[PDB]
This record gives sequence, structure tokens and C-alpha cells, in this order.
Amino acid sequence: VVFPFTAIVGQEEMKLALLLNVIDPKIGGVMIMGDRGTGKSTTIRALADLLPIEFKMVDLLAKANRGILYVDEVNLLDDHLVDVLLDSAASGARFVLVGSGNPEEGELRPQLLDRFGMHAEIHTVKEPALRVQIVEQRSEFDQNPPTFLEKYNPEQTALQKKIVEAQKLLPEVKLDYDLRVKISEVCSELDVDGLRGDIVTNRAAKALTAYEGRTEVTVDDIRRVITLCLRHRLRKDPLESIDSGYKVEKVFARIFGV
Amino acid sequence: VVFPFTAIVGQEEMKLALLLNVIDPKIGGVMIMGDRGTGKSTTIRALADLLPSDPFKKVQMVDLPLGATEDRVCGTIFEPGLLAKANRGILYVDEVNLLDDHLVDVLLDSAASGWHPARFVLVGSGNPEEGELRPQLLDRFGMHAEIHTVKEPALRVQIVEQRSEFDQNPPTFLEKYNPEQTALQKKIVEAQKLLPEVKLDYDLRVKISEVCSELDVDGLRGDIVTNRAAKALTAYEGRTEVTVDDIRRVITLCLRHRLRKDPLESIDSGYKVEKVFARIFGV
Amino acid sequence: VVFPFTAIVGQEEMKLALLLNVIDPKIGGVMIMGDRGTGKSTTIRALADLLPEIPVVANDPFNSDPSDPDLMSDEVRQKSIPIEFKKVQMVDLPLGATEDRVCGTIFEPGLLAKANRGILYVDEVNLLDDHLVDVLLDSAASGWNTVEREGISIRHPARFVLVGSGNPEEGELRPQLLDRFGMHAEIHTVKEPALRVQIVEQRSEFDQNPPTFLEKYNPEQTALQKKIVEAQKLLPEVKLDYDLRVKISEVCSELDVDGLRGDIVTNRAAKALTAYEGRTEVTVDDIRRVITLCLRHRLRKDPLESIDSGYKVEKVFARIFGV
Amino acid sequence: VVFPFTAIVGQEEMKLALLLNVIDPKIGGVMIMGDRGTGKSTTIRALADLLPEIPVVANDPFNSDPSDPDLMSDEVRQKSIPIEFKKVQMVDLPLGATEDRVCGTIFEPGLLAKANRGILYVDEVNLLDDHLVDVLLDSAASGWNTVEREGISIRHPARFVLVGSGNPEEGELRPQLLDRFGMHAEIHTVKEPALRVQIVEQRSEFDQNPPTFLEKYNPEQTALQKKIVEAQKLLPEVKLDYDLRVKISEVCSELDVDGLRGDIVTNRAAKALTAYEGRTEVTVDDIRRVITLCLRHRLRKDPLESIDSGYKVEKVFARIFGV
Amino acid sequence: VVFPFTAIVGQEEMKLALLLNVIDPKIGGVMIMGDRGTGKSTTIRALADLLPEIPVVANDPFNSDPSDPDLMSDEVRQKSIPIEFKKVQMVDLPLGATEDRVCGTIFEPGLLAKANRGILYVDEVNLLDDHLVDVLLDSAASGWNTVEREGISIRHPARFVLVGSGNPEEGELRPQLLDRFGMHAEIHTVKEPALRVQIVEQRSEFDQNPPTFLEKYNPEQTALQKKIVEAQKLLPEVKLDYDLRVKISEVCSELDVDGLRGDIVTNRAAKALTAYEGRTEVTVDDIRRVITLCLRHRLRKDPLESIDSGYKVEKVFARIFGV
Amino acid sequence: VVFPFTAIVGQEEMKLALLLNVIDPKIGGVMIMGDRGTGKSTTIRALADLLPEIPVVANDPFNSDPSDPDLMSDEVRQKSIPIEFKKVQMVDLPLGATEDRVCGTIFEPGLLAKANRGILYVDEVNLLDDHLVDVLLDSAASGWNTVEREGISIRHPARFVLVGSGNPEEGELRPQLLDRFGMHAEIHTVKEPALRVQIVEQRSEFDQNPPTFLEKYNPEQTALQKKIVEAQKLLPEVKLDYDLRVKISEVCSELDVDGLRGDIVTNRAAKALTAYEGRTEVTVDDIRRVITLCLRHRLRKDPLESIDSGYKVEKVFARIFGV
Ligand SMILES: Nc1ncnc2c1ncn2[C@@H]1O[C@H](COP(=O)(O)OP(=O)(O)OP(=O)(O)O)[C@@H](O)[C@H]1O
Ligand SMILES: Nc1ncnc2c1ncn2[C@@H]1O[C@H](COP(=O)(O)OP(=O)(O)OP(=O)(O)O)[C@@H](O)[C@H]1O
Ligand SMILES: Nc1ncnc2c1ncn2[C@@H]1O[C@H](COP(=O)(O)OP(=O)(O)OP(=O)(O)O)[C@@H](O)[C@H]1O
Ligand SMILES: Nc1ncnc2c1ncn2[C@@H]1O[C@H](COP(=O)(O)OP(=O)(O)OP(=O)(O)O)[C@@H](O)[C@H]1O
Ligand SMILES: Nc1ncnc2c1ncn2[C@@H]1O[C@H](COP(=O)(O)OP(=O)(O)O)[C@@H](O)[C@H]1O
Ligand SMILES: Nc1ncnc2c1ncn2[C@@H]1O[C@H](COP(=O)(O)OP(=O)(O)O)[C@@H](O)[C@H]1O
Ligand SMILES: [Mg+2]
Ligand SMILES: [Mg+2]
Ligand SMILES: [Mg+2]
Ligand SMILES: [Mg+2]
Repeated sequence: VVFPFTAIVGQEEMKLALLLNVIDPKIGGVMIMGDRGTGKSTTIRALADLLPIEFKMVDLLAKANRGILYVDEVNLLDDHLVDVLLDSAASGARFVLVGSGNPEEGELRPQLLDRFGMHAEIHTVKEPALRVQIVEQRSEFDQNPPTFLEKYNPEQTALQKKIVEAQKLLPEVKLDYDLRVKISEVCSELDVDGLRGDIVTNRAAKALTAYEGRTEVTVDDIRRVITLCLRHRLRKDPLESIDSGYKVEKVFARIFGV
Repeated sequence: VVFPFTAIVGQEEMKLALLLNVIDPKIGGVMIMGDRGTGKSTTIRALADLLPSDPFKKVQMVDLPLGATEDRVCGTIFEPGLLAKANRGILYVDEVNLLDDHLVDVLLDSAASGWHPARFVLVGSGNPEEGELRPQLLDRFGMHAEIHTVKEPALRVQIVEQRSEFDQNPPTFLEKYNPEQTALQKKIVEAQKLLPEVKLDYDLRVKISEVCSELDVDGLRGDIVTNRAAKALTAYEGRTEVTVDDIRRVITLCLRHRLRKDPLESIDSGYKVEKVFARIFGV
Repeated sequence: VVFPFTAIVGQEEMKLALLLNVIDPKIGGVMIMGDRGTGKSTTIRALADLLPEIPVVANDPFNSDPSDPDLMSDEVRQKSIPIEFKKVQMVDLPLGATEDRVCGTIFEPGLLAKANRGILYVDEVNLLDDHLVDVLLDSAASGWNTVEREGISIRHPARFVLVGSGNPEEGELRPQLLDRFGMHAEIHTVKEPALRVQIVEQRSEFDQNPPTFLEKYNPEQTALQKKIVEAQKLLPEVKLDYDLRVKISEVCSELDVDGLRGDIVTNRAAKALTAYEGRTEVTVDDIRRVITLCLRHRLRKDPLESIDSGYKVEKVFARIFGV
Repeated sequence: VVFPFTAIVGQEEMKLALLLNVIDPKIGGVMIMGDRGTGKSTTIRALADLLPEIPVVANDPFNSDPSDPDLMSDEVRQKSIPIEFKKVQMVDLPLGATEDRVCGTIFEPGLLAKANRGILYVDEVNLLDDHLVDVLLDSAASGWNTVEREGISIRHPARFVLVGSGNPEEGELRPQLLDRFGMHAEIHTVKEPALRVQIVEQRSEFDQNPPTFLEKYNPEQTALQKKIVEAQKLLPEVKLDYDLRVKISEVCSELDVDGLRGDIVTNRAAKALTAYEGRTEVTVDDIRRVITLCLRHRLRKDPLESIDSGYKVEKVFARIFGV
Repeated sequence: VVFPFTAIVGQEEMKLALLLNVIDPKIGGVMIMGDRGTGKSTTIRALADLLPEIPVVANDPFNSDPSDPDLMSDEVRQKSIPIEFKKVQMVDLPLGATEDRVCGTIFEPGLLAKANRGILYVDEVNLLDDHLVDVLLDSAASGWNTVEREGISIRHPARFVLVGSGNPEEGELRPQLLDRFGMHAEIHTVKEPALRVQIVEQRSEFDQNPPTFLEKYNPEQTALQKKIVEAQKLLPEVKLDYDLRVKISEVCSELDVDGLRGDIVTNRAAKALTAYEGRTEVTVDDIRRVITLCLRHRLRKDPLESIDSGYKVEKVFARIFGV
Repeated sequence: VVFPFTAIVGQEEMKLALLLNVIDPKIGGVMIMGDRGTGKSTTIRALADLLPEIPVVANDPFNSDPSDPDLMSDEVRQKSIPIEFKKVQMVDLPLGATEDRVCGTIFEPGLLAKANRGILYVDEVNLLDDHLVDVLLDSAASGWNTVEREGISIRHPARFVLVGSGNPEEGELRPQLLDRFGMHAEIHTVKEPALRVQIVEQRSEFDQNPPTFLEKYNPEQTALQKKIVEAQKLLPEVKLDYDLRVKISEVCSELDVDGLRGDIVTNRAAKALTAYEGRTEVTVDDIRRVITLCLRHRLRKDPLESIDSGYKVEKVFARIFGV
């Protein structure tokens, strides 16, 4: 037995990315770097559950037609891994290319690092009140599993209903041409080395609206996903005075105005 | 069903070289150069559909993964190998530099030798930004193209929309793009027969040999491919002649990669060739 | 036929860690590194006698337990005889060994197969080849055997303690393997002349005639055999106050430590130490005797180590608690 | 027929540690390192002649002790008799031998099985192979061996002296195996023409006629052989006075020798040397002759400093005792 | 279909070296070296067609002389006759070959057996090093190949011209393999604009139709492998004057080459060349035509000045000879 | 079928050692280093057909000795028969021989056993791996083999001369193996033009016809066999008086030589030389001719100094010999 998806607290970057990937798998995969203790492998296994013939998870070549695939070892991979990711999003086995990375040791190669389309980072909690909450939850889980999940059972049905309703809202796009020109302009303003970025963000932010249930796409929607998919492609130079995400925010502000 | 070879926005450098190598099997391949993206792989797979031992069906494109050995490459036993599939087809090599072996040398040697006869094309790619190939092994390739990322808002949105369109309805689009594709196929079929009729003046041969000799280019490989490429281009334009202008359009990208590597200063690659061409010609 | 446990002179810190870990297997193992001599394993191999007893289903090569389906083997899960008194088994692997014995060979029983609910001892862990050491990282932290190859599949629970020793002036395992071991303790050399004379005389005396000497120490050691079973009974009665947890999670968070890996063990180590003493409540003193031992190899900082890690932990503890 | 022992000219220091090890088969081993030549490898192979007898049961590859019911290896423990006296054996392993015969694979007896309680000689231990050296790293100084190659996992007694030679120009020993040996003796070439003439003449004479050369020394060899047996029975009578045991321990403190192993071996050898002379009361100037050659290779020091590693031990000896 | 030899334009030096090596198959081969292009690997392939015929025994795994020697090689010695009068073959080895394949294993012949008394072509000799270059250091210059691998033990005759090429900007060879080569012919690319057009036209004409090209050159080329054969019969009739031989060694000693192999080669090459041109005598001109490109290969490396190769040899030859 | 040994032009010093190593086959060996060419590997190979005869036991592969001490292997020693008077042999191992055909395993007779009381020619000894040179290190200078690799436990009586060649422009020998060689000789290229003319003519004439050359150089060779047979029996008659044996060792003491093996060889080589010129009394000029090449390499190089080895040895001779 594993935690339900509504057990992780505070840290929420991966949730948005994984839920966006689940609704539409055309984006690709997600690359996450973080420590070996903060709980990267625990939260993902939760997402394996509560996933909506009569249909109702793979860990590292044929049984991948439905369901995500977790690698756990791609970071130290030297080569070949390119073959599996190319073959995945090439029709003749659609699945989510969720992956695990570490800030040190293997960092992959810029030739491959631009085949994924999503990237989020992990930061420390730095909160005594929250850490004791997590410790208490883990302890009461360890005391006995079965009664713990039943307590959090009610919200899982609501989450499933929301995901199912949002999945079938594909025609809701209403994406404005002027905003498409503006996003292409801001992306092309910095060095991106290809057209991989523009296609990913155009089909990502729109889908976020489908999560909420609205129809139109405004600046607020894009602002929350613009950094998350156009940061690791910004490998300008090792002279990193500040994190590239802040540079993305700077160019975002200088163009739209905020 | 795949993307047609007419909707690729811009990038006339790759298309011209690919067409020339298609209409002239003995040129010796291309080494498309550039950074990531910009449709290196889409164009190659878009070329295969646009196509109609010693003595016929539809052509097939053959590719191999980066991780391979002689178990599949050789195709040892009457088992036919991977190369024994393109008797009238094409073969693709990716990240050539990442393949540290003599297998790449074997493939180059198998070219221009129809004895198992294969007679395919040898498009090369990779090396976005990870060290140039060996100065010897790079000298057995016909022409060296180049790809650069488009820098403009008007096109950058359009291409994206175009791609999105192909995911709205992958079928029901070829008929919309049918008339453009058929025009190119008929033209290339016609041009494949007019080639053995071009005449090159002896006087221009002296001038082109002088142009080659003025540069400190080693060997004679720079004067066995240009003569064929100019004839192929002139035949492609549907004529039986050659002027000084046609050679100019297939000389910069045919001999650029044979130049001296020495970084004495920052002379541009094509600028030196253009300067020499202007110096020894009346253009 | 070996050196009795209650004959070691000095080296108190290692004994405390070993007994604390053997009280409750939810520890994560113990790491021992230090100079030659000083009886690194002279003590570890002496733990065969000082062990409790557990019930095991009869004629079970996998050493399963009554019920406990979560960790119940195949022959009791899908098929479902009486249990009997049995001893906790300690097994060790040599530095030079093949890979056939460690894993399965096809079902044959592997080295880990006859290691459940026991203690795994490795000697000179810094000299083992990387081929074998990459298999233990699979069975550990997963609690399940993996070998199912050769066309026929087989599953097997696997859980041990994995305590080991080594030498610090040759290498330190892998950067990631250090996090598998929950506890880490080091030994120095006692330089008091009287203690050295005492240990030399003790070793010489035992070297004369084994059976007469060991029996002399019988009255004391047996008492320990009837003092460690008390901790395993009073353990599920200790309680922690919110003021204690809010500080055990504050001291760790103040230092640049990996998230929720150091706080969990320190919350389960001191809480068990009282059971060894015999009380039912935890005081501030009990924190001081386990805080240094637990948060040592998690402390990742700059390569410069002019200060002492134990000194840093003690001073931050004093500053936070005001002691 | 090999060179007789009591004919080697000079080299008094090296010609005593071997006898000390022969008298008491528990101290450890003697590793001899010196310049090329000097006959390091001719004394060791000639030691087989001067050799006492020990009792060992009949029809047993392990050569177990008929008494001491705690040392029975495999089946005579279950059976718990043709007791016979026998000469102890000498077995040397070649440098170009694999691990098949060193440990044992099939249960056939390995090379280590054939050298129980005897003498194991290694030639040019400086090189070996850095891979086979690991299996014997822990088998010695433990008294037990375990083999698990295929289908057999049995505990195997193993004890020997592990004498070895070397050359200090092809590398240095690993700082872990260096502590298994007991004493370290250095060799310096002779520098007097008369002795060189003597050794050349004696070698030529032996090469002239092997058999008639032995009779010129046989009574001396018999006389030496009688002395070893007598000193092998009077050993458990000597006794170290308590003040001396405290005094010797303080020497190990000042030199900062890591590990409490130098103290044990230094004490053990002092008793044996006294039994060789015939007395039964150790005294100062009797351990003075056995300390400088036992606290030299265990002395970690500054990379360069300025000591031959020989003056410091005697300086501390003089400071402590006073001579 | 291959490019006819007589159609190759230019390169009047390397053609001479190859032709002089074919007529007298004992000089020691050539080591053609130069920049890219210029057809270094075209002529070698072309020379296969223009080759003579030699007698050989049948059923023999490797070529051998029918009855000229006493056949001290293998069972042909005491078994002593089918002769097929076959043609000498061309054998080449790849850069990725392995040592066992070159010699043999459990008796399967290797590459050496095939390339005996023949032209063994080595591709890019500069890159190959260490492995599979030490075994070749005894098969040549001795005539006998010794194989003592995997128990199999025989003796193998072997001698070959060993024609090898390579690039001049990828390092230089070690001296041991450098002196096994007879001559050393350097290639320089044509630079006159009036000449390259001819090469381009000839290549284009050949590529248009490989047939109807040999007939355009068949009468001319068939007049080449008639002068060579006739030159072979005349060769064992030349008589170099004694006076010249004195002066030839003077150049060698004055230039201070290393060894003595630099004087046996020159005489044989001069005799073969003077037999090629038709006469049955030797003049000064014949020496000057081949001494330039024989000794230069063996000069001493010197980076202290800017003196090229061949220039010094010509200067010394002019100074010591007539004019 | 091979080049005659007595027709070698010049190089007297190389001819001296290869004869002294056959008259009394108890010296360590020889080592000759020099430039390319100059026939280092031609003189050595010509020695095969000029050797004496010794008795052998039946057809044993180990080449035992019937009328000799207890050195007749182990299987023959059970007896203590037919006599054949065979001729000694020389066996050479290649540059890439596998471990199977050096120590021997299966009992398949190894290469060392088949080269007992013979000569082992190690060509190009400058290029040999760190392996295959240790298994050769113990068999020499000890005269007993020990193979314990694959289930076989056999001790072989092995003894050879260990003749090796090579050139010094590719590395330096290891310190241990550099001492097993007996005497070291140097080769320098000839410079007189007339000698070069003679040597070229000789080689060309020999190559012209393999036979009908022994028919010329027969009488000058058959006299050498009876020149060595007589000298092989007068050796155990010559005695060096005690006056000079004291002096020779002094020389070594002055040169700071390492070991006492560099002094035994000279006292034996000097006795061998005087038995070759007919005399039966060693005097000066019979040890002066051999002390130069038997002590040249057993000397500390000390690259700080800039004095050649040859001059230093002769400089100190007159210091104590008054010349
Ligand atoms: N209480 C003690 N303190 C120190 N040394 C002791 C003590 N009791 C025994 N010894 C001795 O210390 C030595 C160390 O024993 P052990 O076999 O464990 O070696 P070690 O050096 O600790 O282990 P390793 O060689 O694996 O590092 C032995 O000689 C042992 O008799
Ligand atoms: N007292 C002595 N000191 C030195 N050498 C002696 C002495 N007595 C005899 N010798 C002779 O000196 C020689 C030394 O060679 P030996 O085989 O003993 O060396 P080793 O110990 O194997 O040397 P290495 O250190 O090179 O392995 C032998 O010929 C031996 O007979
Ligand atoms: N006389 C000639 N001189 C130079 N090139 C010639 C001559 N005759 C023909 N050629 C042509 O010149 C070209 C040189 O290419 P080729 O393959 O022979 O080069 P190469 O010397 O073998 O090169 P590499 O060093 O790369 O192996 C070929 O097309 C060959 O047909
Ligand atoms: N006495 C001699 N001195 C020098 N050279 C001689 C002598 N007798 C013959 N030669 C000839 O000199 C040449 C030397 O070549 P050889 O093969 O003997 O050299 P090497 O010493 O074996 O060389 P390497 O060091 O390459 O093994 C041969 O042609 C040989 O016939
Ligand atoms: N919400 C949470 N916040 C903090 N820590 C958590 C949380 N959930 C689980 N953990 C802890 O994190 C552990 C998993 O750490 P994780 O980083 O996934 O390991 P790894 O990176 O080695 O796979 C869990 O076993 C638990 O102790
Ligand atoms: N006309 C076009 N010009 C440039 N790029 C294009 C065009 N059409 C599609 N693409 C892009 O090319 C990408 C795939 O090719 P590419 O990434 O270049 O392959 P590779 O990375 O192997 O070179 C697609 O993601 C697509 O967005
Ligand atoms: Mg230990
Ligand atoms: Mg020795
Ligand atoms: Mg070539
Ligand atoms: Mg030779």
C-alpha cells in the first residue's frame, strides 16, 4: 500500500506537470532533479494509482501502450536511451516519458536533454511545522496502512471526476493569433536552438485551461507554465550569474509588462 | 503517410543538395550540418515518398540505430544485410562521429563499387557541436550543407500552425497538397534522362582547375565532384549547356569543407571561395 | 569457542550503537570505520551468542513468519506447519566470492535467501568488487529479491541489517551507498597504558585455555541475555511530546541535510533507547546520546573539515536547546 | 639435498627470527626485505632440515589435533584413534598460480588446506597479483577459512606462519596486509673481503660434491636440532613481571602505533627467546634484542622527516628503561 | 574491373619503386607515404593485374617451392609432386584484426601463410601499433614464423615484400619496424593547372564505361608484362665492378647511418634496375637513380637545423663521386 | 642450411661470451645490446650446429641424468636406464606466446621442461609484458620448477642459460631480471670500408647458393668442435691460488656492487678462459679480459655522473693490481 495522491504536502511542482502530461500525452516527458531523500520516488508511485476491454505503471519494451513509464536510472545513462525516447513518440505505444534525475553525477547531453518537454526542480521545505506533519503522517501510516487510506478516500473520487471531465475538452482552444505571435517573439528573443520549444508551449498552456474548465487563454495561464518548459533549453553558457528561470521572468516582464 | 516534401518552410540549401544527389547517384553523399531541430530528419523521410544486380517497385528508406555492430551491418550468413536493402534505395547515418569504429569507413568504401551491388545514397548528419570529424574521413563526402535557425516572428508562428494542422487530420491533406508534389516528380523524372547530353567547354575546365589549384586544397577530389555537380544542375534546369553562373551556385557548398583548417585568422568559409571566384572570373 | 561479548575493554560507543540497532531492526544498519586494531570485528563476530529468539514456520527454507502476509512467503500465501524455537542466524560473505551464491541459480536458495530476519556482516567493505556491491543496493531498500531469469521466475522476500566495517585510509564505498546505512560510528585508539596492559593480559589469559576462562564470565553475560528482552516488550509504550518533535525537526532542518531522512531515524532511535534502560518516557538527555551518532554521514558540506562534525552537531544542539 | 643451515656465513639478525617463529608457532610471520643477492631465498628453503615433530591424527587432509575437542573440523567432531607423530611440512605457492588451487574448487583440498599449522613461504611478495592476495588477507589471523565456489560452503581451519621475502624497488606492500606479519628484518651486504672469500669458497666446494659435504656439518645440525626440542617444552614456565609489562606498553604509546597488535606480539616473542637460551626468568636486555625488529614496520611517520626508522625506537627504549 | 596501370598519369617515382620491387622480390618492399588524394591506394590495386606467374605445389595450405630447396618446413620434407603453376596472390590485413587470427589457433592457418612469397599490403601502417606489430617483427627478415600458442607447435616459412602506405601527419613509426622496408617513395601532388584536366577527363571517361576502355589500352599495357619477364631471365648475369662497391660503402660510412642493412639493399636495387633497362653491365648513372631514395629513409632524425631529406644524400653523393 | 659461425666478420667480443657459456654451462647467461643490424640475431642462431653431447636417460621429456646425484626428476627417482648420448638443444619462445606454453598445463610438458640443460634464446627481450617475466624469474638461479595451476602438483628439474638480445632504444630492464643474466656484452658498428665490402660480398655469395658453402667452410668449423671438446674436460684441473681470490673481491668492494652473485661469476669465468687457451694456472690477463663484461651492468648508473661504465671498471683494476 502507498500514499494516496493527496498525502504530499507543500511541494507541488511535479503535480502540475504530471497532471498536464496525463490529460494530453503529446507533450512528451518530464525531467526532475532532486535529492534521493526528499521523496521523488514516493510521490510518483502515488500517481500510478487513481489512474482512470472495460479499462479502469511500468518501471525500468512492449507493455507500454497504456500507462506511464518510470526509469529511475536515466541520469547515469550514457547513450542508447535516445533510441527508446525517439521510438516512444513515433507511433508504431503512446505513454508518458516521466524520468528521474540528480543534480550531480550524470546530467545527460544537450543533444538529448532537448528531447523532453517538461522540467521542474525541487527545493527544501525549510519549515519545522511542515516537517513534523510529514513525520507524523509517515508514522501513523507505518502503524497500520489500511485504515489510513480510507480516511483520505473521499477526495479521490472528486479528483477522478475532475480529470475525466477535463480529458474530454479537446476542442476548447480559442487560442489568439496575437498571443501566438507574442509568445513566438519572446521565445525567439533568447537563444533556443530549434523549434522544439514553441510547439510544446503552444499545446501545453492551452491544455491548462482545460484543467480549469474555462475556454479562453490569457496571459495569466501562460505565465505559470512558461518557465516550466523553456528553462533547460536555455543552456547559454556556464556563466550562470542567476538561475535561468529568473532570466525567463525578466524577458517575460519586459515584453508583456508586469 | 508522412509530411509532404513541399511544405517545409525555407531552407533551400538542404533541398537543392538533396535533389542534386538524388539525380546523380555517384556524387558521394551529403553531410547536412547544423544545430538541433530545424527538421533534419523530417526532410529525409519526406524525400522517400517523392520517388517513382544487372538486369521494380516503390523505393524504401533504410536506417540504422546509433548502437550497432557487425552482426547486423555485415549481414553475414545467404542472409541479406541492412545495406542489402537499398539496391535502388537510400541509407541514412546519424551522429556519425559518435560511431567510433571502421564501420563508417566500410560504408564509404562500399560506395562507388557495384560488385554485392547496392548503389545507394550516403546522407550524413549529427555533429551539431561536438568536435569536427577526422580530417581524412570527412574528405570522402560530396558536399557540406548548413542549417541555421530562422530568426523572425512571422514564419516562426506559421510553421507551428502548419505542424498543428497535420495533427488535426493526418489524412485528407495529401490531396490538398497533391498538385505541388506531382509537379516536382514529373520534372525530376524528365531531368533524369536529359543528363547525358550536357557539354562543358574545355576553356572553363582550365579555369576551374586553376581555381582549385590556387587554394591549397590537397588531392584531386575537389575536381571530380564539381564537374559532375555542375552538369547535374544544368540538366535539372532542363537545358543542354553550362554558363559561368550555374557553376557559381554549386561551387560554394561543394568544396567548402576541403579548405585548410589552420586558424591563422578569422576568414569566413564561403567568403574566401567567393573572393577567389570573383578574382579569377569576370562575374 | 569465541571471545565473549562482555570482555571488551573500552570502546563503549560501538556497543551502544550495535545494541540499539539490534533492539529494533527498523534502524537501517550501522557503519564502522577506523584504524587497524582496536577490535573492529573482535566485537561484531561476538554477537552470535547475545541474540534473542524468534518463531519460524517449520521446514521453511525462506524463514517466513506466522501470518504477516505483507512479508509472508509463497508457500504460506497461496497455499494457505507449527512454529518452533529457533535462533537468529548471522551469516557473512567473503571478500572473494562468485555471483552464483549471492543471487539465485536456476529454485535454489541464494545467500540472501538464508539471511531473512538476520544480520549480514561484511568484512573490508571498501575492498569488495563493484560487481557484487551493486547487487546489495537492489535487495536493500526494496525488501524483495529480484532474480527471476533463465526462463523461470521466482520471488523472495529479503530483509537484513547489513552492518559492516572497513578502513578509512583506502576508500569510502560509493557516495550514494553511505546513505543506506542509518548509523555511523568510528573508533579511535585508547592510549592509556593501564588499559593496554589490561587488554594484553586478557587476551593472553584467554589464549591459555578457552573453556575455563569463558565459564568464569558466565554469570554476567547471561544477565544481558535477560536484559535485552525487556526492551522489546516495553518499546511500544513510549510517547513523544510535541515540544520534543518540533526541536528534533528544527535542529536537523537548521543543518543542510537531505529532506526527511535524518529526522525519521532520530525519532525512532532515541525513542527506543529508553526501552533499553527500562523507562516509558523520553527526556532531553536521551536525545544527547543518539543525536551525534545519527546525523553524521548525512551532513554534506564543503570538503574542508577543520571543525569536527560531532562538535558541530553538539554545539548546534546546545544552541537550539539552550543547554 | 640442499644447503645446510649451520653453514651460512654472517647475517646474524635474519638467522634468529626464523628460529623464534619455529619455537613458538603463534607470533605471526617474518617478512625479509633487502638488496639483491645476500641469500634471502637460500636460508628459508634450507629451514626444512631443522624441524620438530607434532602429533596429528591419521587419514585426514586437514591434519587436525587429536586432542582439544574444540578444533575438530568436519567429521571427527561428529565421531567425538590412530594418533601418529609427524614432521611439520613446508609448502610454497608459485607466483603464477590461479585461485583454483589456493582456496579449493570442485570437496578437494586447496593449497591453504595443505599448510595447516605448518610454514607457508611466498617468494617475491612485493609483486604477487593484487587480486589473489585478497583471499588470504583475512584467512590468516582468524584461524578459519570459508569456501563457497560451487555447491559447497564449509568452514575450514587454517593457521600458518606466512614467511615471505621481497625487494624494496618494485613497490610497497598495501598498508593493510603489512600488519598481518609479525616482524620485519632488514639486510645489508657484507663489506669485509675475508667473509666474501669464505662464502665463495664454500659455495664452490658445495658445487664440487654435494653428498660428502654434508658429513662435515652433520653433528652441528644434530646439536642444533636437539636444542629446539628442549626449548619447545620449557616455554610455559617463564613469566613477565608486572612492572615490565607496564613498561613495554608505554613504549607503544609514544610511537603512536595505531592498533593494539604490536603490544601482543612484542610480549609473546620475549618469552620464546628466553626459553632458547635456557633460563626461566625474563629480564631487561632480553626484550631489548627483540623490540627494535618488531616496532619498525608498524611505525607510521612523516613522509620524509630524517630517521632510518631505526634510531628512534632505541632512543625511546633508552629513555624509558635507561641504559 | 580495375584501373589499368599504364593509364595512370604522372608519379614517375613511386611507379619506379614498385616496378623495381616486383622484378627482384628480396629488397624489402616500399613504404609510400604522402598527403591525401594522388591515388596512393589506386596503383597498389592496379598492380595486381600486372603480375608474373610462379610454380607452386598443390594441396599445400600455404604456397611453397616445389623442389628447389630440400623443403625443411613440414611433412613435405620426408613425404618427398603436383604443380599447378598458379599466380602470386595479393593479401591485405585490416586494422581491426586480432592476434589469434593473424597467426592461427587450434592447425588453422593465419594470414601469414597466405601472404608468403607475395605482396602483403598493409593499410595505414601509421595507425596500427603495439598489438599485431610485434609478431610481425620476426616473421620478416628471418624467413621462418614460429608459433607456440595453445599447445600447437610448428615452423612456418614466410617472406613477403610488405608494401605499406600511410599519412605523414599522424605520427612517425618506431625505429625497430622502420628498417624492415627497402625504399621510401614520397608523393607530391601535381600543381600545374594544365595537367589536372587530363586526369579529370580520364577518370570521367573510365567512369562512363569501364568496358571499351581496356581495349583502348590493351595493346599498350600488354607490352609491359613482357619487358619485366625478360628482365627476370637476364638478372642472374650482371657483374658490378669492384671499384664502385668500394665507393658505395664510403657514402654509407661518411653519412653515418646506423647498422649495415643500408648497403645490401642498394646493390640489389642497382643490379635489378640495370637489368630492367636492357644492358648487362652497371654504370654510375644507375647508382645515382636509386641511391637517392634508399638511404634517405634511414637517415638520423635532427631538428637542430632545416636540412631536408634527399638533399643531403645528393650532396654527399656528388662530393664523393665523380661530379 | 644456416650461416656458418666461423665465417662471421669481426665482432670478437660477442664471440667470446657465447663460447665461455658452453665450456662451463654454470654461468648465469649472456646479454648483448646494440644497434640494428650488426648481426645480433645471426651469431646467436649460428651456434645451434656447434655444440657438444651429453648423456640422457631413455626418452624422458625432462632430460634427466643417469650417472649423477639425486637430480633425476621424480618419477625416475623411484628406481634409485638406457644411455643415448644426445646433443644439447636451443629453444626460443616468441614475443607473444601464451601462458599455456611457458609453465605448462593440461601433465603436458611445458616449454621450460623441454629446455632443460639447454639454451633458452629470448629475442627482443626489451619488449615483454609484465607477465610472462615473473614465471621466468624464479626458475632461473633456483633450478627447480613449481607448477600448481590446474589440478597438477609437479616439481620439475629445470636449468638453462637464458641468452637474450635486443636493442637499448626501446626501454630498460627491470632491476630483478637484470641480475640473473651472467655477463653483458656490447656491439658497435664497423667503420672500415674494406670490411663492409667484404661483409656485403660474403652475404651475397651465401645467398647465391645455400649449399656448396659448407663445402667451403667445413674444415675451419670441424676444428672448433674438437677445440671445445678438449677444453670441456681440462676444467676440473685448473686451480686459482688463494693470493688472487682475496684481491678480486676487493675490486667488488670498491665498486659498491649489490649482492654476492657478481663476484661468484668472475671466479668461475676466469677459470673457464684459461681452460680455453690450454693453460692450467690462472694468472693476470686471464681475469683482466673478463672482468670488464661481467661487471659492467651490475653497477648503479647514477645519471648524475657522466662517466661511461666501461672506463670505470678498468680504471680501478690498476689501483690494486699495479698496472
Ligand atoms: N577491547 C579490546 N580493545 C582493543 N583491542 C582488543 C580488544 N579485545 C581484543 N583486542 C585485540 O585487538 C586486535 C584486533 O582484533 P581484530 O581481529 O578485530 O582486528 P582488527 O584490526 O580490529 O580488524 P581489521 O583487521 O579487520 O581492521 C586483536 O589482537 C584482539 O585480540
Ligand atoms: N651467507 C651468504 N650470504 C650471501 N650469499 C650467500 C651466502 N652463502 C651462500 N651464498 C650464495 O649467494 C647466492 C645468493 O643467491 P640466492 O639464490 O640465495 O638469492 P635470493 O635470496 O634468491 O635473491 P633475490 O633477493 O635476488 O631473490 C647463492 O649462490 C648462495 O649460494
Ligand atoms: N595519376 C593519377 N594521379 C592522381 N589521381 C588519379 C590518377 N589517376 C586517377 N586518379 C584518380 O584520383 C582519385 C584519387 O582518389 P583515390 O581513392 O585514388 O585516393 P587515395 O590516394 O587512395 O586516398 P586515401 O589516402 O584517402 O586512401 C581517384 O578517383 C583516382 O581514380
Ligand atoms: N659479422 C657480421 N656483422 C654484421 N653484419 C653481419 C655479419 N654477418 C652477416 N651480417 C649481415 O648483416 C645483416 C644484419 O641483419 P640481421 O638480421 O643479422 O640483424 P639483427 O642483429 O638480427 O637485427 P635486429 O636487431 O633487427 O633483430 C644481415 O644481412 C647479415 O647477413
Ligand atoms: N510528502 C513528503 N514530504 C517529505 N518527505 C516525504 C514525503 N513523502 C514521503 N517522504 C519520505 O521520502 C522517502 C522517499 O525519498 P525519495 O526521495 O523518494 O527517495 P529516492 O530519491 O532515493 O528514490 C519516503 O520513504 C519518506 O520517508
Ligand atoms: N518545415 C519545417 N522546418 C523546420 N522544422 C520543422 C518543419 N516541420 C517540422 N519541423 C520540426 O522538426 C522536428 C523534428 O525534426 P528534428 O527535431 O530536426 O529531428 P532531429 O532532432 O533528429 O534533427 C519536429 O518537432 C517539427 O516541429
Ligand atoms: Mg577484523
Ligand atoms: Mg630468492
Ligand atoms: Mg586508398
Ligand atoms: Mg634478430
